[PDB]
Amino acid sequence: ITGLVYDQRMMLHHNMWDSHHPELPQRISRIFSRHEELRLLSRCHRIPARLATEEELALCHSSKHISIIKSSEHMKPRDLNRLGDEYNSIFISNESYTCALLAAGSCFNSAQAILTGQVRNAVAIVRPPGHHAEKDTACGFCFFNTAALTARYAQSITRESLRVLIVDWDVHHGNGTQHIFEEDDSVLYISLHRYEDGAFFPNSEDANYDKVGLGKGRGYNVNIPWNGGKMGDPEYMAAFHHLVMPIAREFAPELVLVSAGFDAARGDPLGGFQVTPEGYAHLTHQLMSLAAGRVLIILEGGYNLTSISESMSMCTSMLLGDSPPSLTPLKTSATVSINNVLRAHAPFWSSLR
Ligand SMILES: CN1C(=O)N2Cc3c(c4cc(OCCN5CCOCC5)ccc4n3Cc3ccc(C(=O)NO)cc3)[C@@](C)(C2)C1=O
Ligand SMILES: [K+]
Ligand SMILES: [K+]
Ligand SMILES: [Zn+2]
Repeated sequence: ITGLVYDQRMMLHHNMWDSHHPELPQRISRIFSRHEELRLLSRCHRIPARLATEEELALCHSSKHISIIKSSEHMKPRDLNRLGDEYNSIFISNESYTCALLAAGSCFNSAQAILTGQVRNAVAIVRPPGHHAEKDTACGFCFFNTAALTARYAQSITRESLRVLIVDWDVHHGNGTQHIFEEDDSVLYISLHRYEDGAFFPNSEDANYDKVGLGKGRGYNVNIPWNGGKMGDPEYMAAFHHLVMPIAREFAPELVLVSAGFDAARGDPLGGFQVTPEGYAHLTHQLMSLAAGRVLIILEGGYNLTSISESMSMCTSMLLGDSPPSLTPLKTSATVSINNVLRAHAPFWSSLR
C-alpha cells in the first residue's frame, strides 16, 4: 500500500506582488490532477494533512524563527514585503505560515503511516518547500525544513538514533538540511545539485564535495556537485550507481526521505537540466530497495508544471510497484564530479574502496 497526502489549502500561499512567480499555487494542484488522470490516486491510501505544532517545529527551528514566521499571519502587505525581504528569495502572504505548517504536518502523518505499518511508502504533494530553511532563518521559498523536521519527528516516535537517509535530488543544494544534520551520524544527507563552482544558487562552497560532515557526523554528509552545464539521466544514474546506492546500503537506513524537487527535470526554466520522468522513476525504484521499502517522497522545488506532474506521478507509479519504464556516456565534468566525491568519501565508506 502507498500513501498519498495532498491538501488544496496549501495553494493559499501566494505572491501578491507577482502572480507569475514560479513557486505557484498550481504546482501542487497540477501534480495532484495528473495522479488522478493516470489513475494513480485511486490506487493510493489517502493520508490527511494536518498542521505541524509549534513543538514539532522546535525539533529543528529556534523559537525566535517560529515566532517571526507566525507573526506574518496578521501583517498588511507592506510588512509582509518588509519581512520577506529580510531573507534571501522569500515571498510571504497571510496564509504562508498555515501552509508551511500543513506541509510539515502532512509529512509527519505520512512518516507515521509508514512507521505504524499502515502503508509501505508514501508521496507528499506539498508546498511551500523546505530544504533551504535553516534553524534560525527562512530562505529560497522555504520557511521550515519539512524533510529535516520529518526525520526528527520519526525519531521522536521510534528511537532518537533511528537511521534516516535523506536523498535530496532537487537541482539546488539543501543548505538547511545539510546544516541541521552536519554533526549528526543518525541522519545521512545525500544531495545531488548543480554547483558550477559556486555560481549556482545558493552560491556557497558549503555545497562542495569536500563538505563531508563535522564531529561525530563526519562521513554522513555527501555532496554530489555538478559543474559544466546540463546534466540528465546518464549522470544521475551514474551518481546513484557509484555513490548514492553503495553509501546508502552501507548506512542501512531504517527510513528514507526524498527531498524530491523536480527542478532538475527536462523543461525546468530554473534548473537547466534534462532528467526525464523515466529517469526519476528509475531513481525512485532504486531507493525502494532500501529500508525494507520505507520511502517517503516529499515535493521540494520544480517549476515546469507539466514536467513536475509527469515526473512526480512516475515516482508514485514506482512506489505502487509498477515496472520501471525503459531507459549515453557521461559528460566529462560529471565523471570528474563523481570521482571527486568518491575520493572524499572513501575514508568513511568501505563500499567505495
Ligand atoms: C537558477 N537561478 C537560481 O536558482 N537562483 C535563485 C533564483 C533565481 C530566480 C529567478 C527567478 O525569475 C527569473 C525570471 N524568469 C522566471 C520564469 O522562467 C524564466 C525566468 C525567480 C526566482 C529565482 N530564484 C529563487 C529560488 C529559485 C529556486 C529555488 C529552488 O527550487 N531551490 O530548491 C529557490 C530559490 C536565479 C536568478 C538565481 C536563477 O536564475
Ligand atoms: K539537491
Ligand atoms: K549528517
Ligand atoms: Zn530547487
